[PDB]
This record gives sequence, structure tokens and C-alpha cells, in this order.
Amino acid sequence: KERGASLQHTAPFGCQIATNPVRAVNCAVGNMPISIDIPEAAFTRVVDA
Amino acid sequence: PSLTDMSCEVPACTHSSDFGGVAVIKYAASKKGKCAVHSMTNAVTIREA
Repeated sequence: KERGASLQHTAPFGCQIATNPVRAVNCAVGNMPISIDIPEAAFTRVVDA
Repeated sequence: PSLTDMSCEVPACTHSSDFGGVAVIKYAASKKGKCAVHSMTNAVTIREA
């Protein structure tokens, strides 16, 4: 009767809190390093472009 | 044939030891015929003759 507000309504950074399993979704905090290994087939030489 | 009003541009150059450089030469040929491309310096070698 006196729970108050849950996390999905009070979490910072706009996080969405879910259960089963407990998840925090779409927290706009920090940044992400991304490393991509691209095969040679995807590149086009300057003389063909 | 005699060629005049000719220029050269190198889209890419890589000293990779397997002909890593490619050059494009714009030419105004006097007439249709066969000529022989040669490099005037020792430092660079041309694949085609």
C-alpha cells in the first residue's frame, strides 16, 4: 500500500527497468567503442570509383 | 604516333613491392597506334611496356 514509485519511473538517464529477467534498457550514459573488421571485398579502389 | 598536351595524376601510391601505385595519364594522340611507356628514373618501375 506504500510502495512509492518504482525504478522505471525514477531511474536516472531515462533507463527503462524490466523484470523476468531484471533488465535496464536504453540508458543514455557513457559511450561505446566499436571495432569493425571489414573484408577487402567491400572496398573499391579510387581509380574504379 | 606523337602525343602532346598530356598530364598525369596518381590516385593511389603504396610502396608495397607488388605494383602498389597506379597512375592515369591524359593524352592527345596524333593518330591510332602503339607506343612504349618507360620510366626515366630508376626509383619507380612500370608494369606495362
